[PDB]
Amino acid sequence: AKNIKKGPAPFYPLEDGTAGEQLHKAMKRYALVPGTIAFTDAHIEVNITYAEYFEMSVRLAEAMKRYGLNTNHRIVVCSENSLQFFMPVLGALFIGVAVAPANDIYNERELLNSMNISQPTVVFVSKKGLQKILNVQKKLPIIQKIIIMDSKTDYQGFQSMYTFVTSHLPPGFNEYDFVPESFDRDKTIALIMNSSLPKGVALPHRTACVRFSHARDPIFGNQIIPDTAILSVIPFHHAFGMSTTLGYLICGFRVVLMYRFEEELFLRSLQDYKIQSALLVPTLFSFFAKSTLIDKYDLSNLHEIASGGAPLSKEVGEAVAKRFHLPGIRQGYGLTETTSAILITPEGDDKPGAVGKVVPFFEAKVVDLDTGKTLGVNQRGELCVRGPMIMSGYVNNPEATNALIDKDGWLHSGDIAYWDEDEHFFIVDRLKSLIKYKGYQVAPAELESILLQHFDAGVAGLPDDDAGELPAAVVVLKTMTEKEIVDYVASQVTTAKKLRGGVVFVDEVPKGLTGKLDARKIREILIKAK
Ligand SMILES: Nc1ncnc2c1ncn2[C@@H]1O[C@H](COS(=O)(=O)NC(=O)c2csc(-c3nc4ccc(O)cc4s3)n2)[C@@H](O)[C@H]1O
Repeated sequence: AKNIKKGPAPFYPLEDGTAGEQLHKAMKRYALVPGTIAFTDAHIEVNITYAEYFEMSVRLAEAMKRYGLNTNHRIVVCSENSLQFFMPVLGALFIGVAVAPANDIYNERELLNSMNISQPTVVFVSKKGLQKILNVQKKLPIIQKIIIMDSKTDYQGFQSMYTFVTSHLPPGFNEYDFVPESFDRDKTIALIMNSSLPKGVALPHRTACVRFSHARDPIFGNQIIPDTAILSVIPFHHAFGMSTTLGYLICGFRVVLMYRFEEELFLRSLQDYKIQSALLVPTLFSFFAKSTLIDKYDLSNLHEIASGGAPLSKEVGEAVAKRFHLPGIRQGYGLTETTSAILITPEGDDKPGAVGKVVPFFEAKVVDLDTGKTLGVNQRGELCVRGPMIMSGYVNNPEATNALIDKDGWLHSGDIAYWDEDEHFFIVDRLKSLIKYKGYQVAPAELESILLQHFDAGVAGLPDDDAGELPAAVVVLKTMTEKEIVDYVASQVTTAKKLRGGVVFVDEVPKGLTGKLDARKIREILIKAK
């Protein structure tokens, strides 16, 4: 148990009450300070204050309570990042209604699969997504009501959130006398998120409360300080975006949002909102690996860039940190099933390449794939974590649940990792993404992070008769041909991790979610081509 990595005591303590109660308390305090901005749409340059956000969320909460939504119900929220997004989230948390964010770029099949699991009584949806909701709806009689989020009037026959609250809110309603519901926070679901074919990740209120400790933690999150502005290009429906933003709201920060990344706007927004901290995913670290515009703008307020969701190249990360004049890139490692990051780069405890250290209340260990024994320092194995932020289980799928989490409460991440003498953790890859040329493992990240100098590519395992797999790549180019690339690699690495059967040229590398690589799509581009 010298081989169990334990998070320290928190620097900001766990708070009583439901996630809702805590979000209510914080945002009521912030609402009472004039001019405090909750969100900012960088695109249309519009702000919404904590006072506004608070009142509308509360109205929405009460409106829902009167409509009959109780702890036994579920709503989905289906939208791109927007000013309205968190209104029905907050409303639903205040009164103990589970929120099921659904990915706003699902096709209809993916969308139907999700909602078929979350079984929502009410659907909050953006104009951009209404149509897809309408198509899948016939196969989901559970849905009783559709409500448009980003319109003020009724829209195509459906009530807006504003016409909806109108319908049920008394005229004698005072928001500041509203009291959030109280209930058991271990037993009551705050969130149902997707991970993916798809599963519903159920997250008790308690996991969010724990998140709010981390979020407010000055060492593992951000210290509450007035006039803090953050720029986030993370999808609010993903655990990354949902858990950071809710954290930022508990912290009274200004969340500057964007529903789509664009290099110029991003950069100008950092400058003009005096952004102290920006959230990215590694996929975007290319745009600053090319740079050019970044030195125009004034980024002298930026203290921090945080990445998560996918492996960040060590060189790329070091490289991009320099260009923003930052000591390093802050990192967070998490799973939808752990609610948020459980490995985080602690302030003033860096290490290039590491994803950080065990968060407060948590424990981590690396285990042997064959016997499950706990491994020691620098020993690669499967990353396991346990703590009060781990989901209560998959929705209506107890088999997958027991498959993921054991008696001792250890979650098996499917990631290969190790920790060093300083208790820093390093992610190697998904166990599934590793390639075995003889009996010898090859990690994709290792071959990708030697290609990036010669634009962008994705290494995968080209199956075989008698080797099992052969390291292969899928690449995005002014000119250099296959044999010239294979031979280039063969001059760079050792015997067994050569591209012994690689290279296929493509438009763009099949990336997904929060800038992660599709092992599948790449491993079929290659199989199709041979
Ligand atoms: N930092 C990382 N480095 C390398 N790989 C990473 C990674 N994070 C996720 N991954 C990969 O994503 C998989 C899970 O994807 S997932 O299930 O969609 N969920 C996630 O990726 C996920 C859920 S919560 C979360 C984060 N929360 C944060 C809070 C603050 C902060 O500063 C940084 C972060 S990242 N990420 C993991 O198994 C792993 O393979």
